[PDB]
Amino acid sequence: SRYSPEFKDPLIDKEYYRKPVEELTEEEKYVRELKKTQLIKAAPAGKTSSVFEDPVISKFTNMMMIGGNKVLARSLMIQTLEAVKRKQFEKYHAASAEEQATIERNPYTIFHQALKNCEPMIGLVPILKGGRFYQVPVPLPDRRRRFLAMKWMITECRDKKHQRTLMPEKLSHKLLEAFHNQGPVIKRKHDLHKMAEANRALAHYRWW
Amino acid sequence: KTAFSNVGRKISQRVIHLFDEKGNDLGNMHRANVIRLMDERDLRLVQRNTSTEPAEYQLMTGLQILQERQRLREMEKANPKTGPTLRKELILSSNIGQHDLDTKTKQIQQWIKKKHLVQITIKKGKNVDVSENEMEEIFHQILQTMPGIATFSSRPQAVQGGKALMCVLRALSKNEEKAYKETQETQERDT
Amino acid sequence: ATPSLRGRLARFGNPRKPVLKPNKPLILANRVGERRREKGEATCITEMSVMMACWKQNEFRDDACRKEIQGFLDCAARAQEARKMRSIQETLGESGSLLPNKLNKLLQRFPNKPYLS
RNA sequence: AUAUACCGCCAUCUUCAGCAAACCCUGAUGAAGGCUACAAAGUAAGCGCAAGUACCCACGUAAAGACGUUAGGUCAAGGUGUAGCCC
RNA sequence: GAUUAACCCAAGUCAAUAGAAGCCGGCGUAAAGAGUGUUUUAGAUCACCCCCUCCCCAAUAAAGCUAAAACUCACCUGAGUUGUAAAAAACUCCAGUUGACACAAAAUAGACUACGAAAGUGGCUUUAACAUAUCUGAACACACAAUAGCUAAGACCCAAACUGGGAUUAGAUACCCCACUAUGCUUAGCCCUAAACCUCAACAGUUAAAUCAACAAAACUGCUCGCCAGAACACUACGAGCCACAGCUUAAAACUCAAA
Ligand SMILES: [K+]
Ligand SMILES: [K+]
Ligand SMILES: [K+]
Ligand SMILES: [K+]
Ligand SMILES: [K+]
Ligand SMILES: [K+]
Ligand SMILES: [K+]
Ligand SMILES: [Mg+2]
Ligand SMILES: [Mg+2]
Ligand SMILES: [Mg+2]
Ligand SMILES: [Mg+2]
Ligand SMILES: [Mg+2]
Ligand SMILES: [Mg+2]
Ligand SMILES: [Mg+2]
Ligand SMILES: [Mg+2]
Ligand SMILES: [Mg+2]
Ligand SMILES: [Mg+2]
Ligand SMILES: [Mg+2]
Ligand SMILES: [Mg+2]
Ligand SMILES: [Mg+2]
Ligand SMILES: [Mg+2]
Ligand SMILES: [Mg+2]
Ligand SMILES: [Mg+2]
Ligand SMILES: [Mg+2]
Ligand SMILES: [Mg+2]
Ligand SMILES: [Mg+2]
Ligand SMILES: [Mg+2]
Ligand SMILES: [Mg+2]
Ligand SMILES: [Mg+2]
Ligand SMILES: [Mg+2]
Ligand SMILES: [Mg+2]
Repeated sequence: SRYSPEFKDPLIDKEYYRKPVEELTEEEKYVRELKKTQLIKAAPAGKTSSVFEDPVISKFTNMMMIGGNKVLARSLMIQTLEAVKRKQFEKYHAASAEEQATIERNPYTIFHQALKNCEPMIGLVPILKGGRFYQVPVPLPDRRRRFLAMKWMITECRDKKHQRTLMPEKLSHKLLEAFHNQGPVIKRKHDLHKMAEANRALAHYRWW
Repeated sequence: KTAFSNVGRKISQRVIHLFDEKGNDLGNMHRANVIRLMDERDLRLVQRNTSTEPAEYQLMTGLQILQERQRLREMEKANPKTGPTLRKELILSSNIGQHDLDTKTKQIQQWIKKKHLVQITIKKGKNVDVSENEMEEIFHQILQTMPGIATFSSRPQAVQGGKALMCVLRALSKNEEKAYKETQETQERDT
Repeated sequence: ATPSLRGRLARFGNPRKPVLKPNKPLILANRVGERRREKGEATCITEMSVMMACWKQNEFRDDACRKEIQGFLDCAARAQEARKMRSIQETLGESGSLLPNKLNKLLQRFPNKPYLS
């Protein structure tokens, strides 16, 4: 890195700065007087102080980016969010006053809930015991569960099974499926859970 | 191996074709329902047939499971099935000494009496120049010691890029064995 | 009290047969052994087997097993932090009687003298 | 012809940190070995690392990288020892 | 090899052969303390003087006994039990609980360090019982001597060569799993071997001088017996002895090497 170890990462949060002094603790007061003496890295060209900034969608966009083509990756993301919203506005107007209350029309709420419904709670990692590697049901850290949900969704949409369907239509359809606990990405989660359950007897092989 | 034992409370498949202790067909049902039936009737679940696409399981008592297992072992003890043919491999050299070829020839004979398949490979000896016709003569030498006991299951065929030969030997079938005895007797009558 | 060593080794003057046959001289070294890491074992299996039990009974539907699923995640979170807590205390020596490095510097000052000076 | 005679210029460990003159001491003056900082026989020039310099910073990247290891590569860069050819 | 020069001896030179100098040194690991103890004829001065570990702890022989764990049988329950890195084979008059029940083996104590010549000896009881009022001493004898093995008659839980089966492997006459026998036990006779090694002989004495090749378990003195003398051939050949007949004890030489 061209930043010396002395450079600290920037904290981009307006609220963190407008917070009154009285509310601050003696520890939080020390951190603030310390940062005035520290070197701060330049803000990356991705995240800003915008109120419409979503780190999850920004991350999902980077996992869809091919060869540094962020403009295209961003275009696909915003096209997917519009396709989700239009599909819900169509389901909303065609529904009865009672069903309308249960219909979500926010694509950000659908996007987040769709991914949370695909996160695998348990994982399988190879473990060496007695000179033999064994697949073993193991807990997954929170970072890993979020990554797998994204990677599985993107992988499913890139599958060749879809013929001539554009990504914003594929991804929009898969998100709404997972939003309702359906589709092939949820099945992939159930498979990993079934494989973890059938290897329950092999749990002891883990040493942590 | 597949054993005739209680499958347990955990059934691998979601949809299960079930039968009654008396053989009555209960149809297809979810594994959760089967677990309720096992507790309701206090019976254990066994797997009768697995090849069928809808998994076939049967409810049975502990005594019944034993009686079935007793039947099966008598069927085998009385009518034992032949085991799968075990393949024994030998890798020889063209310049193999004659004492070591007799040792391995005696070993091949014991494999043929046990009705095994003997895959014999012959490679070119170290720092030796040999032709495929000379390497193929060793096979005949090995099979000449077993006149009416062994024959070629697969005939000598170049392999490994033509560097080595390879044949498969087997024990003569009962029909082929009676034929050898017949032909041998005819020669005796002629002589 | 340390077991006796009188008449235990094969030596000139000792009539009896040897009691002990040490492969190494019974002389104190100037160092102690290094702290031997304890064999690792799987943890949180109890909570892991309750979550997988509910899945088995509810067709692997997470909606019915929310309470057990959260319990398994809490156990791993607590155990994950336990990895950091133990490691910190293990290096600090909070639980150890003394650290082999600390205990060996002390023996360096009082080395065993099996020879005459 | 000989890289198994070599110079020259290099690969490689090296994405290493060691090498070592001259002394001193231990082992009964054997091959050998030489540290403990609340210190117990080592002192060590030099070389390398490092430091400096180049590029956009003190960062990073370059460059640098000893002694040796593989008779490693190259007699066909050029030069050259030895042997050989000269209608 | 020839050649040049030099070197040694010299009417000689020096190729082969033979001879001439053959023991006061050793024995933890280099060859060597012979598996163990005990005589005679003798040897030693360690015997009179002059003195301090008698008894008990796991010596030995005999007879009797049994706490834990097995096996077997029975009743009641279960459908499986066994096997593990993982399988297969094996059993299914099987497994679990309870009760009854050895001619097998002897947790803990034992962190003790004893007994016995050594080999060996560690459940309980009882009987008998553990040589020598100098020392050394029998390979010419006598009596012993782990384990394995032989002969005969018995017992039989468990283990287990061999053998059979399963697996592995290029092969697997193995290592891994299962079954089972000789054998391990008793009685009566044999056999007489171990890395029978604590590889350190017995008795008496010393801790100063040179402490002392190395390592190991510090270095020595007196005295005695036993043993050793390059490697390999060779725990072999032959002879002899032996209840040993594919055995044991004693034990060479030729050829070979410049090391071991
Ligand atoms: K060179
Ligand atoms: K050149
Ligand atoms: K040249
Ligand atoms: K006992
Ligand atoms: K004990
Ligand atoms: K002996
Ligand atoms: K020994
Ligand atoms: Mg194979
Ligand atoms: Mg040792
Ligand atoms: Mg070279
Ligand atoms: Mg570079
Ligand atoms: Mg540098
Ligand atoms: Mg070369
Ligand atoms: Mg090369
Ligand atoms: Mg010796
Ligand atoms: Mg002795
Ligand atoms: Mg004697
Ligand atoms: Mg005597
Ligand atoms: Mg004996
Ligand atoms: Mg016997
Ligand atoms: Mg047995
Ligand atoms: Mg028996
Ligand atoms: Mg007994
Ligand atoms: Mg012994
Ligand atoms: Mg001896
Ligand atoms: Mg003696
Ligand atoms: Mg003495
Ligand atoms: Mg000799
Ligand atoms: Mg012998
Ligand atoms: Mg003999
Ligand atoms: Mg003889």
